[PDB]
Amino acid sequence: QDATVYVGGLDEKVSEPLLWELFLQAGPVVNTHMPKDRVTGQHQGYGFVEFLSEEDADYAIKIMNMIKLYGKPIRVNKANIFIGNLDPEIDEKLLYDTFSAFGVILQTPKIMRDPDTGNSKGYAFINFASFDASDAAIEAMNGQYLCNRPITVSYAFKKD
Amino acid sequence: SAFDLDVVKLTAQFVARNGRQFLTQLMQKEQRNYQFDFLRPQHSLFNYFTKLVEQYTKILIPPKGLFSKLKKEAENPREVLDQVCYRVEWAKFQERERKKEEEEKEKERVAYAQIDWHDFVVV
Amino acid sequence: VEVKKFVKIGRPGYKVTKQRDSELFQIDYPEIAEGIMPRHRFMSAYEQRIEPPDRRWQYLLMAAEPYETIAFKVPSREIDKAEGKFWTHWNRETKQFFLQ
Repeated sequence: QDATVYVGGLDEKVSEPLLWELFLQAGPVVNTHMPKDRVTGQHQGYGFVEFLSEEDADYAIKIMNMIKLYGKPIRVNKANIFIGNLDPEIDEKLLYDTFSAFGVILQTPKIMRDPDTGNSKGYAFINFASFDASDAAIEAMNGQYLCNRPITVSYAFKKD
Repeated sequence: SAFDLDVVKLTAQFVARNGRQFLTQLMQKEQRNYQFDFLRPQHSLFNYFTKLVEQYTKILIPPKGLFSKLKKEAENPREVLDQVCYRVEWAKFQERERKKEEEEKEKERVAYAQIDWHDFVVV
Repeated sequence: VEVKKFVKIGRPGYKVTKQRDSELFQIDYPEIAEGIMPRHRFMSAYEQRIEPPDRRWQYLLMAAEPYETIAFKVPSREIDKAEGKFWTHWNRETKQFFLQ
């Protein structure tokens, strides 16, 4: 897990030897793994590249971070408001700093991860201090231009 | 982080003995080729340096132990218990004020989510 | 549902005064005798009672419980912020509402 780098944000043009060919300049990528879905039978955008040394994986994570690969925000990492279609290049501290401009955050946010890879699932949950920050996130942040990924902010629970 | 904290404590001790706002022992040190990034207010350590300077100024008070001796806080446990009870009452009043502010914010959020947003009038 | 049905609507005439600042509108409202502050919100012109053509702008509307909502159209994309807790104020002593 230390020598392997988890890549997120892969489109349909990216393939299993294509990621190994793109990561060959960063370091000696020994193997590439792409988990296939059960309903569609294709990649879900997240994969893994197992290299030989941990320094090559660190250089690939520091070089290929927030890159625009196949029209997709590909990024390598070390393997009541709901935000969907978020970029995997952002972290919890980056999401807390991005959410601090609209309103005040009550605590540190959390992002959902896949049970197989564990880098990024695609959705996240963040809680605001009051309902005014949630309304400002649903008015402004729900549709704002993020890092090559259109996010969507919505209410997790609402009572009619 | 011990050397930076010691430098901040030395700057707070040297700046508290000044007779003016700008005529201090640290303003002339900035022009004497001494790098001090904690003097600018843009850094996060400046908020702690200001609190250290405030504590150094409060350590120079006449009831702080320079020319007088405290008798109520040092020789009366009942006065300390009354001060602790007053601090607990102030904390309870602050918690009640925060709960009232949260209730007012919830009432404003309930009133804003129930008003009609289709009756537009441009005058 | 209970607060929306019990809200009285007589629709009085509001008094708004705009001023181009550089670094802000002042709405004169009567005494409401309540703790509910008037709230401002920016919406689109796609939803209307009659749906007129060529509606592709935004409108910032301020609304209160005893008074009617006053709306101002903004042709620009983003020149200010329509947040309530950021750049708005409501003095209950003089009953003056300001938003910048």
